[PDB]
Amino acid sequence: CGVGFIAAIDGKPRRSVVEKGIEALKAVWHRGAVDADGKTGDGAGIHVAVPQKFFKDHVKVIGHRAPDNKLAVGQVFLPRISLDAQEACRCIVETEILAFGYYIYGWRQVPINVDIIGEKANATRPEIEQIIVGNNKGVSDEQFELDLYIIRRRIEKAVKGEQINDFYICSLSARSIIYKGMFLAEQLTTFYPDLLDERFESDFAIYHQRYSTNTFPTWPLAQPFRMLAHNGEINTVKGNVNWMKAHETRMEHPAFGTHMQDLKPVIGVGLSDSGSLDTVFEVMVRAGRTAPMVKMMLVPQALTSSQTTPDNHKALIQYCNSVMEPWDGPAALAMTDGRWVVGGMDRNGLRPMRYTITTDGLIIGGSETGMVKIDETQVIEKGRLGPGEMIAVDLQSGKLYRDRELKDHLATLKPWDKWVQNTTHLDELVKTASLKGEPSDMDKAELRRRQQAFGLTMEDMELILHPMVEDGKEAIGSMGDDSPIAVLSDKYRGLHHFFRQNFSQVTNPPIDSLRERRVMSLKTRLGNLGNILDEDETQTRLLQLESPVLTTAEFRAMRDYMGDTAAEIDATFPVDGGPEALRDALRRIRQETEDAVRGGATHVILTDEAMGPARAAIPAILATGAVHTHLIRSNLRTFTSLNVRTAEGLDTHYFAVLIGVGATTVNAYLAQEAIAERHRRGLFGSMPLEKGMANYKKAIDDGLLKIMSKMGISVISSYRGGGNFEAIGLSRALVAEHFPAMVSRISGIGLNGIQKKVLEQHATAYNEEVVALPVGGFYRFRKSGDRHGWEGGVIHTLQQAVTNDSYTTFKKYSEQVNKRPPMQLRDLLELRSTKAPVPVDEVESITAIRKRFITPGMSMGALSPEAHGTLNVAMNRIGAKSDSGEGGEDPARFRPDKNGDNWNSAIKQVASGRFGVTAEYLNQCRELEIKVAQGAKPGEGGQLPGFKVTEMIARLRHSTPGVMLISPPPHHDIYSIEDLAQLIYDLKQINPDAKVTVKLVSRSGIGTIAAGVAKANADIILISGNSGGTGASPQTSIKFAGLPWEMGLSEVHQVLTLNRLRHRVRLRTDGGLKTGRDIVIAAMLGAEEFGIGTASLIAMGCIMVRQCHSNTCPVGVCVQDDKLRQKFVGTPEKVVNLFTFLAEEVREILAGLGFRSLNEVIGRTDLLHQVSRGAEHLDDLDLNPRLAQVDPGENARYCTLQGRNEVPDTLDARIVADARPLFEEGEKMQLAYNARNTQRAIGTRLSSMVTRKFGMFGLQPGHITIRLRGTAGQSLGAFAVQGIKLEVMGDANDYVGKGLSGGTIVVRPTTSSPLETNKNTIIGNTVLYGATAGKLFAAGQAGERFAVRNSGATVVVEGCGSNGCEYMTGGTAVILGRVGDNFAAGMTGGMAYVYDLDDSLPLYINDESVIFQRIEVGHYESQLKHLIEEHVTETQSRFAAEILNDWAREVTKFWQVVPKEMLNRLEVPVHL
Amino acid sequence: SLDAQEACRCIVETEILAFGYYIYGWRQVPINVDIIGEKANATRPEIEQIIVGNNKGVSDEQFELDLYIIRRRIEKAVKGEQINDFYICSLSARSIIYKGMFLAEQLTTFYPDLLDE
Amino acid sequence: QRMLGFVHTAQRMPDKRPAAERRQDFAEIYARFSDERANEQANRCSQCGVPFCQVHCPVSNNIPDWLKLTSEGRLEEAYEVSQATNNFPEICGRICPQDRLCEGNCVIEQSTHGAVTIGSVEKYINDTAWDQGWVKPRTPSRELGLSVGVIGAGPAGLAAAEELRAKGYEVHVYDRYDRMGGLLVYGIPGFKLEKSVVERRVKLLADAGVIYHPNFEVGRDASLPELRRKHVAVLVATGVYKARDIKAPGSGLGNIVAALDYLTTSNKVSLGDTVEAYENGSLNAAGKHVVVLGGGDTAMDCVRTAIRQGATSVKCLYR
Ligand SMILES: Cc1cc2nc3c(=O)[nH]c(=O)nc-3n(C[C@H](O)[C@H](O)[C@H](O)COP(=O)(O)OP(=O)(O)OC[C@H]3O[C@@H](n4cnc5c(N)ncnc54)[C@H](O)[C@@H]3O)c2cc1C
Ligand SMILES: Cc1cc2nc3c(=O)[nH]c(=O)nc-3n(C[C@H](O)[C@H](O)[C@H](O)COP(=O)(O)O)c2cc1C
Ligand code: SF4
Ligand code: SF4
Ligand code: F3S
Repeated sequence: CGVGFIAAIDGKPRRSVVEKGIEALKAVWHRGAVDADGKTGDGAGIHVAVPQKFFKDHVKVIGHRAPDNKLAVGQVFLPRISLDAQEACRCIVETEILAFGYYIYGWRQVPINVDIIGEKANATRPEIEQIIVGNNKGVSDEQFELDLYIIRRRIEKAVKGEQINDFYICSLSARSIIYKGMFLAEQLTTFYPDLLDERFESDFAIYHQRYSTNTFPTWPLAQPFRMLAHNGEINTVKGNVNWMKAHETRMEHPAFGTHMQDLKPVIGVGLSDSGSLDTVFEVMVRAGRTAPMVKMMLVPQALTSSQTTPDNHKALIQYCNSVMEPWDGPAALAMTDGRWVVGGMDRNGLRPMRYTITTDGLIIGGSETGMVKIDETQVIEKGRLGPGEMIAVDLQSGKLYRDRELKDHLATLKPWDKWVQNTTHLDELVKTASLKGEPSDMDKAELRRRQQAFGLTMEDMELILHPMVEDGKEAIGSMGDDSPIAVLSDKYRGLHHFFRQNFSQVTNPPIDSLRERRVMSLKTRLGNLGNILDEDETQTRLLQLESPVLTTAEFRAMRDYMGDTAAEIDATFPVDGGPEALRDALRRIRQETEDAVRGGATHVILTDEAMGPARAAIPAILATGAVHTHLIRSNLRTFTSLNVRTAEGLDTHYFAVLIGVGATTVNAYLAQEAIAERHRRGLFGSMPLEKGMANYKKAIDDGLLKIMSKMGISVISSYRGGGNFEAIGLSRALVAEHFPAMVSRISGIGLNGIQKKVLEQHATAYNEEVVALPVGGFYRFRKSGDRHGWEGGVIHTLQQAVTNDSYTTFKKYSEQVNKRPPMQLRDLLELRSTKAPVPVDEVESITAIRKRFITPGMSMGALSPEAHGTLNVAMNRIGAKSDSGEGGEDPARFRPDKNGDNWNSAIKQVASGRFGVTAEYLNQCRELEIKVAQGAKPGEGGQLPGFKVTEMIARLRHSTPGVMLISPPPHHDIYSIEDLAQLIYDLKQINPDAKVTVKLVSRSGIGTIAAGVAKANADIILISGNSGGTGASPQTSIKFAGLPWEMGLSEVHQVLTLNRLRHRVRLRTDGGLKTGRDIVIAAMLGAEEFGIGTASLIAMGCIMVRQCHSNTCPVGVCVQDDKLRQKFVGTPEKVVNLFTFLAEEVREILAGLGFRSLNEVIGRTDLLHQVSRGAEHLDDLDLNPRLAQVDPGENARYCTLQGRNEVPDTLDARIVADARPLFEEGEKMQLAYNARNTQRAIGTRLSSMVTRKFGMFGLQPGHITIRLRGTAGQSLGAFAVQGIKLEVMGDANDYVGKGLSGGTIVVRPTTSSPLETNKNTIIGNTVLYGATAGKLFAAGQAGERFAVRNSGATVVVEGCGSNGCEYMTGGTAVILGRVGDNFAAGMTGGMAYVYDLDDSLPLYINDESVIFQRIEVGHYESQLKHLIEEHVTETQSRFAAEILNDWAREVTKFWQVVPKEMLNRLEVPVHL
Repeated sequence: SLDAQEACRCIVETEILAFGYYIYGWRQVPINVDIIGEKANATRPEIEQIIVGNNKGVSDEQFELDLYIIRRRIEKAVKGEQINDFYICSLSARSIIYKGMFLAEQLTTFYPDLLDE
Repeated sequence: QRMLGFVHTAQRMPDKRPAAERRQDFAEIYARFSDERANEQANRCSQCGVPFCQVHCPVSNNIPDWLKLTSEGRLEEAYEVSQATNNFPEICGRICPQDRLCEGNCVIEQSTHGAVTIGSVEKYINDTAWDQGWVKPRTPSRELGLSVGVIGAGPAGLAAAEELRAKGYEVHVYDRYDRMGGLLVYGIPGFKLEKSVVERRVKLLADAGVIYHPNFEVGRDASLPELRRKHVAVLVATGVYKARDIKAPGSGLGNIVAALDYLTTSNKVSLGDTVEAYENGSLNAAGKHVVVLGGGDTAMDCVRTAIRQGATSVKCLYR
């Protein structure tokens, strides 16, 4: 994977550009996916300029006369199987080109070499040809390009008319050409030998290679595209296509003319995200703008509210943000207009981009700093690209614009200042809105009768609403979800329960909303859409809101401002209408809306205040969805807005789905009425009503940001109307008709069931006297409320059976479990074989089955030490595996005790926080595990309350005792699938024996991701369910996130069997397993190993108190207190008996069916049938999508290989061959080698050998030293231990010093380089991620997110970037230069010194948890002095030497940054 | 692709239910792939059946006419969104068609349903 | 405050009167909580999911809900929630054996931290509602034109009567004794259950609109077909009164009395009526040696009411 570009600055063609482009493509084979075939690739492409001399010579040879003006060439992919569709395509192309009047010279067959393509990329290979078109009309060049663009668009439309397949036009221009295909990266100049000619010379070049997630290549999907090249992924593609459909109905420009009609569906069908973004980019460029302006408009910068940028740029970005919705996602872009050549980044800066300027007037940018070979004595400046930055080259003038210079040159075209001031705000109107006209609050009886009509219980106001008004933050739950799914219940579950939220797996990282909050906006605009192809003042005249949610006073003020332009629509249907009253009401409202919009109205208010004893209220979700979809399909949405007044919104999940469906603003008045009525009774204490409303709105805003952040979307504008949810339990027809773009894998209730539920609840509310709301059980069990998976009798029976060791009692327990009405998806399935029963004593032995169960990870922060030790003792006794979870483990238990117990854990986890990951913690296991997402809370980090962190856990995690620890939602290491492959390579290098497990969460589209991670050499996939327990997490994330594991597992199995990849990995599942029937069902679906989890805790004494977070669990399971931990009653015999009973039940079932092994039943789907609940529920659930049986072929239906998937050997092997006297005698050594950027994990296997031999601290510092010269690759010296010293002369790419554990790394420029050390980037991104001890001295500027999750390391660098020292927990760090924005975000341990000259640190720092001062104590000056002296000694810098020379006057320039939590814990206080 | 299947199913279900008939469900036809060659297997489609019942009590000729119109409109719709490899071998309450790209004598082996009594 | 105080408090029931003082009188032995101590003892509950305190309560009261609404003042809403699902909450809190139904199963009892005093808090938050006029009769809104009859004035009879009258019907009770209330007024003694709250609840029922038929035997003064023809439906709640016996050498001697008649005479004398079996008869135990047979709470009440009236030596024989 990788994108890059090369450009001659002066703008003159030369062969060296293409030569270096090919050389750079020849050296990216290590980031791609290898194959056992060796010939199969997954895409490659290059994009260069047209060599006029070549084609003019060809035309001369044919017999024509070479024209004077530039010649045009187009490359086409025609069908290959049928020799008639080729002629039809040729006829179409020729009759369309000759329609404008241009002259066709002829066709040419591109010479190729097919002997190097694989077997699958060759069966779908198209026929490649070129067409030569000359400009005989003498028209200009820009008009020539415009005509060629229009010709290509109309040709595409025409060939799509007659339904001809396998036709593509890779490029059609007179300036540039594209050579791309589905071959290997290094085999490009072999498949296309034309590039070996001496006449292919250009002044720019772009190159790209991708990393696919499936194994069915399609040639028209490889990059680069026409005028773009993208590396990464776009989050909002289902949300941007809709707004593009809405914008298409008004855009026009006088350049195209009548042919504008042939450009209406600008985004075709069957493209990828990088194809859609490219199409819109090109249609915006061809209309007059230039590449920098289009990049600024499509992918903007972070509109920070700071004074570090001039307000000229602020006005510019304001206009660009007001004109168009952003296109989010991790993205490195390398685009090229006809004139400019631009390289840019996204808002967050997740992908890397590094460039280099030479003295030959050459700029080279890419993903790595060692792709092309350049001598050090000829470079001028090395650099990087921050978040939102860009660098451009102007070829027509021959100039190089860096970031700020390009911004200044771009901010001089139009007077944006006089245009932006046309906007108006709302808080001003709320202030000028006189405090009169406050209506009367509804009576208690009316309030109760309106609340009963929606099913609101008394716990909905005493558990999840009181915290919002009281503190301003959502609630916290402490256990998994055990409630029935929405469609299988019998009470009234609102329509907002059928929609589960989404998140992002390894293919996409989430965003931290607690620290990186400065790049997330909740702005709203009314009266915004217009023609996006002009430049005027009417585009910046609108109403602007700072939040989509509104109170009642703000809504009344907005209504008064709107006046007679809005239209109020009723949303009620008659209760006595009939069996189809809801459908008629939907049709009525969706016709009245269209009738009112055409009549000049520009605001649609969807009010349902008319709910009475004879009119039921339509669910707001369905109504707003119908209205928005109808306005989209009728070319009217761009005219008006859509404001909703709902009477059901109480929590942050309702507003989320209302805004995701398409509503603009949402006002919830019933919640405000309840708040006022609870305040007038004197329940909140002494706070005024305004304080309650402010806290409630703040809680709603933070909840919206948290929900929107689980996906990677950082702006509300590009998230609205995109449908980022999943419908479970709804009909396919209803979903496909009323909702824009959502998937409903299994069907559900239609409109009749919804009408029945609504009418029944409304009758219950309005036909009987209500005296008080029902108590209600949804989060806690109550006799009146719903049913639960864990009830009293079940728990007591299980505990008695496990304690007394009686199989009959456990069978009674399993019967009680399997006799309740259906509550999950696996309850509607039934086992039915056709063989004859076999005697029970013939099936596999109980041991051979117990060795298939494991216990999932439960961190030592959540559990007590005794419970963790008990589980680990029990599992290591029967032969199966256990898990330690995050939070590390105690090293003293790394040995069997005197009695014979083994308190260790056979599976170590690698969480997001890297909480205890060291070099010895990884060499004491048999299987590693990469936790991407948890079952309960997906796309979010695990939490740990403050008081739960005692001194023991503080020492165990290397943190501060008594402070809340929240892991970051992303990994900062896994930003794409190639990053996951790199991390797997690192983990397989540090431990030469373990197997790498990847943990996922079931959802829609998990099959492609699982097929992707299977190519990354992982051998175990884990599919967690939506019902998994947890130690602490919010309620909205527990109840409304995830999917049942039956969908994810059954999809992953099918997708892996389809790609011939199932026979290499093992599948594992967990979440909601209680009896053996569920185990057999999961084995039938495809799983092979099983995780138990919560049931284990119930065998040891847990009684589902659900108070784990409050640190007062009675039985003492999840507590850190002493007097409660004295109440532990656990015993390993209990867990052993539980596992024994569970295995015996599976033996019984297998004997009853007629098989003799779990191998004979894995994958055999035909033994499962679906039975309906009856003829009174009428739910149309069809489970056939999960019962589909793909035929495997000649391979088996499970893993049939031993050992791990091996990886290619790195440089370390050679080192192990040489440093033999170190391992045989223990003597100092000294080695020197040559480093290259295609050599990953330099010095990790040696670290494993040293850790196994001497230990982490057995050798003196600097026992073995290695000297490398050149550009080191990725993960330089990951997980190195004390005694290893790597010294690099040159620069390292990425992840340098990851997981350092006492080693030493020194990076310095070469001796023969004319470069200032403090003005050139030397290391890359994510430096010292989660290190625990050691040193690192660099002699340049670091990259992005410098020293994240540092715990014990001491680093000295001469610069930094954005988000430096993010969430640092311990150690010291000196920075001799400028820093980036959001410095020291979430820092909670350690100390920092910054050498700041221009007095600008108060403008960049995030003064939330840290304080910055001047150095005042000599005890702290001696530390800095010694640190800088050691830096000068090691790296031999000149800037640091200059600082040390003038010490007395430069000591007064340093800023000392100290956390707030370490102000009363330091020995020597920092103050006087 | 496991997504175009869902789009096709959505189209079929939203078009059949547009007239008012009652859908009983889908069924996966049991087959035996071990007898097809190498080229007739690389382009093999997924074979399924849909069961539709006449709840409106309409006559049989009108039932056949409605089924014909439904099939025509489904074909037009699925051709609208440019989805490939979709076909409706038959849709009626009178007759059914079992066809494929196997050998002539291997028919009752690929489709074992015809071995039923 | 956040009610998770089972960690830094200790269970303590309300104040009990010493043994040297209980033997004399016939009043109760416990006392109502003080507000400062009830507000603290109700703060101990853990507000646990899957509340075992509710699973094992035959009426299934929402114990955590009013246990919470008590710890924050707001006693009116707590009384409302408690009364919404149990007709006689004070009688229940006074006599329900809690060591096997409610105080014997909640999560902090299995953990040997001591159990929440549920019955005493029930008594507290239900008796303090009388002291402020919060209790009101449940008169039917719209008078319905039907009549229902019930046989018996015990707990089941009174509960069914209150529910039927709240529905809107018209009810007629039929009791054998002269004072209605079942063996709550004649069987259970005066130290366990005070005879004032019983008549208070019965007077509230009478105010609701029920009709009382005292001194009316269903066997003598009427017949089942007659009452069947009178109303639309009749509810047999006559209870159980045929006592067991023992046949052994000497089972025909004098001063061998049954327990129910003894308890009835004791309750009558505690009310008055100067029954002659107390003055000159074997139903007094002033200075005699008493021995009771059989076990259970019946024998407990008998032995206690015997040791109350002097009874120099009393013994109990259980098998
Ligand atoms: C803490 C506690 C203590 C207890 N103590 C005792 C005790 O000391 N003694 C004891 O016996 N039980 C005792 N019990 C038993 C318990 O009270 C009973 O289970 C409960 O009272 C049953 O009441 P009931 O609905 O049967 O009505 P009962 O209380 O049995 O009253 C039934 C009513 O029907 C009337 N009746 C009876 N026959 C006729 C008829 N032929 N015609 C008309 N009316 C008729 C009776 O006079 C009475 O009014 C005790 C229970 C508890 C929990
Ligand atoms: C108290 C507790 C702590 C947990 N900690 C972790 C954890 O640290 N990492 C993790 O991946 N899963 C964690 N889990 C989830 C379990 O690993 C597992 O996915 C879940 O318990 C399965 O749910 P089940 O027991 O109902 O089958 C935790 C679960 C609980 C209840
Ligand atoms: S009574 Fe017991 S089970 Fe019920 S809430 Fe209190 S502690 Fe929990
Ligand atoms: S004391 Fe009250 S709450 Fe407890 S079991 Fe008896 S009636 Fe139920
Ligand atoms: S659910 Fe949690 S609060 Fe205690 S009783 Fe079990 S560990």
